[PDB]
Amino acid sequence: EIVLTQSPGTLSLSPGERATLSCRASQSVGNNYLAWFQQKPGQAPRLLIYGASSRATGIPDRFSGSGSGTDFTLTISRLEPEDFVVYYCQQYSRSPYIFGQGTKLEIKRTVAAPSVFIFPPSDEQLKSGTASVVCLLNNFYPREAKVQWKVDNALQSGNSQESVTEQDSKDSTYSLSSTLTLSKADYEKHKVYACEVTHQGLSSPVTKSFNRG
Amino acid sequence: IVMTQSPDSLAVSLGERATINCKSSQSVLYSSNNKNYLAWFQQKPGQPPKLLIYWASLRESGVSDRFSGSGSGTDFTLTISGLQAEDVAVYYCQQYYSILWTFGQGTKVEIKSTKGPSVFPLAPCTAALGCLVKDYFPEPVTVSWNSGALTSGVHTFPAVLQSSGLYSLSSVVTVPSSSLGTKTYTCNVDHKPSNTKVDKRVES
Amino acid sequence: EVKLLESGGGLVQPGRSLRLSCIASGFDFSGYWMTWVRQAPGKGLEWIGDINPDSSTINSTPSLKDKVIISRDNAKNTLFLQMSKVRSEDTALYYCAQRGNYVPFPYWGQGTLVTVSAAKTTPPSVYPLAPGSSMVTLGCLVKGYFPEPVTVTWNSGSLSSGVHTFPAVLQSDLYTLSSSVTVPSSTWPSETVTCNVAHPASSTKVDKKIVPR
Amino acid sequence: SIVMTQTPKFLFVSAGDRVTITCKASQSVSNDVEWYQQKPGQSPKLMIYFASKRYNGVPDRFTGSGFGTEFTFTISTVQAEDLAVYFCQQDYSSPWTFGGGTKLEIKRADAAPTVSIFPPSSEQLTSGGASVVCFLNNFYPKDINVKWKIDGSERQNGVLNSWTDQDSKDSTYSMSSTLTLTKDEYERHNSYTCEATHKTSTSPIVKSFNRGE
Ligand SMILES: C[C@]12CC[C@H](O)C[C@@]1(O)CC[C@@H]1[C@@H]2CC[C@]2(C)[C@@H](c3ccc(=O)oc3)C[C@H]3O[C@]132
Ligand SMILES: C[C@]12CC[C@H](O)C[C@@]1(O)CC[C@@H]1[C@@H]2CC[C@]2(C)[C@@H](c3ccc(=O)oc3)C[C@H]3O[C@]132
Repeated sequence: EIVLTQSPGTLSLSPGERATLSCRASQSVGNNYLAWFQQKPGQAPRLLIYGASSRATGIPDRFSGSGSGTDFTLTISRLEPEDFVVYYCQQYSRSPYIFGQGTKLEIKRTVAAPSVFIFPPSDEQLKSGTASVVCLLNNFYPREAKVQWKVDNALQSGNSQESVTEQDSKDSTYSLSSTLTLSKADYEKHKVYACEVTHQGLSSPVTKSFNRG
Repeated sequence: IVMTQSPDSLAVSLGERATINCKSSQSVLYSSNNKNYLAWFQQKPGQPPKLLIYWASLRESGVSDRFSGSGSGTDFTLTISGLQAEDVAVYYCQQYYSILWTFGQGTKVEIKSTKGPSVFPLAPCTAALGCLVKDYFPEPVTVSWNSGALTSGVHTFPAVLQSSGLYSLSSVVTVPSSSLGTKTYTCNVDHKPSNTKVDKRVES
Repeated sequence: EVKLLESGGGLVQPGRSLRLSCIASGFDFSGYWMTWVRQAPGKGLEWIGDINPDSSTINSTPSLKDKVIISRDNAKNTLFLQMSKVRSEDTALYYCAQRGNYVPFPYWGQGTLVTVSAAKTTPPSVYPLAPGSSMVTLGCLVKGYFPEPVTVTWNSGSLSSGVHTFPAVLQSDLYTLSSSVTVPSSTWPSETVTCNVAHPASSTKVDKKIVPR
Repeated sequence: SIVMTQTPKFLFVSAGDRVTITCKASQSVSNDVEWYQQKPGQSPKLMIYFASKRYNGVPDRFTGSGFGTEFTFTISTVQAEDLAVYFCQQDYSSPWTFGGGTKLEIKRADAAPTVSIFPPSSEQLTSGGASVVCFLNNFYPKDINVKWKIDGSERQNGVLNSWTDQDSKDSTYSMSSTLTLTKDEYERHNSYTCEATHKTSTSPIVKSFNRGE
């Protein structure tokens, strides 16, 4: 197949700046049948560019496609703050038809280490038969942070769920929550609960913990 | 050319048949060759779309037998004969009749249940505190603090779908640690589908 | 229109402690991370520490990490640096700075000079420099103060063009500097010329008029 | 920590020319590298941030570029007021680290010094001391030889020299020479001479006075 490889995964720019997204093909794309899609939060995709460099009708001036065969760029010449979303490339020259994994445009802002907190499960939740432990990363950037649960110093694996906010409307940071979920039966078999957070803006990892009672 | 889908969200028991309709504002039947320029897409959270059907009814390579579109002219249908856990996703129809590919608004598909939320205090041993809204279906839940009086330093996280087939989320607020003795903090969870509001006071 | 004003700079005994204060004005203080930076005699810049806006966080180099304490008071709009186990290496001038939500370090305090020497505080004697009898040159010699720095001006800063204020020289554990000013030959002594010396370390100010002999 | 290495360590350049400073990283920092101008007697000042964006009130003759590990600072059409030390600094990590710095010097023509000599003030003599001061102002190049003579005989002890930093307006240098004597020794001799040796003339510049006149 033609596999389309988008670069980079996330591009960090300020409104007004020009963006150059890249779509690299494993195999020459026939007749430059290369299309670009916009996709906004909770919306169906939008055709932006087709035939490598043809701007679709209703698409503004500032979006333009460039390149042929294996090397393609989408240039957004004067960035509007609504434009910061996911962009997909997609070829229609040869079956099977497959999407690029996507490039997400996010707003650039310095670097901020997270404010970390941990919460023990409530008595009411333990009586209902389940134990959810929450680790909170507060107002950080960039989004790339590693959250590791340690239960009696034992690194946990795939029994925890992370949720991350949309980038903040005032200071352009993220908050993130990790929830480690055990049965009451299992939760009460261990003493120390810790979330260790590695983030780029920290000199070294910060650990947050509690002993049950 | 405008694509309208219905229903917009679909709850079907596991293994049952699921049906989504797509209607075009104009015929996408091409008189001269007798072909429908209609396609179907699957899109799962945090992933690109996956082409399933095109020419209204032709399955793309590696699309399972249970996926089958039908109908032509202005009214079309995608049916999943034996619905599985892995088929839970968003589905779009797309017209390529005219060099202006347009998608429907999309249809969410999920597993039936219908439960109200559970709220618990997130409180530890500036200070942070919060609410955990656990085991609810369907979406959505709206969380406020002190009936929308407190909004500064609030973060309410996007919901996640648990192994249960039920949703869970968290809402947190950072407050002056000095104020924890005096000012009240109440989180208000409105779940419009279960016809419920729950107000949990969170204490230190 | 932003102002960061450091205070507490001066001499300290080795092994003792020092506190710097920084008062910020003309920007929503409780909305920003604030940082300390220092510059040794050797002119290298050394990042020290930072704070997120809730003092519920810190970012400090290891080197120091376990030696200084950084902290802040929102309502009072003031930033603090506590040093303990003070040494030779801590002799530098210290800069207060904003951390900025879309721009790294756009705002620096003028900087406050910290000296670590058992030496005793001393005020300067100020001596005018007038000719033995196109353009005329005058000066004043500021002898025997400790520690650095002084601030020297001419006619309360109104004469700043054609001024040369020379780097101090250390001599018998006391500093000496000179400052020169050049004006048109008919301007002096027809019009009055005074050099003004503030020595913040002794809380003194001296205004010495230049006298024809 | 991340090492930022600047090159060259110094740059001497004629007015109106290009200077290109480069800064190289021990690992990728993406955008987050930034340039500070520091003029003498002043704090560092932000000029370029995100390797390529201008901070405001920075003239547009200043420009940056780079990504990953390799970054550059350019001044096109260098002029007199740009005399400063320049620093790179990374935000993509912790600790945040500044480069070694690059000191800028302005090439121009030659200029002979303005030489002024001063006997001790009556204020200094009243209190029992005696200093002779010689100002050599607005000369180039920086290399200069000053010599003191008492009744025609050379004297080296009690002499203290200081050079000003190269000027922000005219790119010249200035020098202060201070000969300190006991009041005893000052009153023991009559003729005091300041001799300047500088490439602008083969004949040394001589200025003098007699105590008893
Ligand atoms: C559904 C679609 C899938 C891939 C794209 O992301 C969207 C798409 O809507 C573009 C359009 C569509 C494409 C499927 C394949 C096409 C029908 C293809 C074609 C192939 C053989 C033929 O005889 O006539 C035409 C050329 C292009 O029209 C195609
Ligand atoms: C513009 C387009 C029009 C119809 C669709 O709404 C969009 C479209 O972009 C899809 C694809 C495109 C179609 C125009 C005609 C095609 C180029 C056709 C073809 C014809 C001769 C040939 O030698 O090779 C291929 C088969 C299919 O690829 C076609």
